[PDB]
Amino acid sequence: MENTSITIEFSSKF
Repeated sequence: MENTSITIEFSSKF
């Protein structure tokens, strides 16, 4: 979503 919190929270967690 052009951010560094949600897109990273998922891309990292999973």
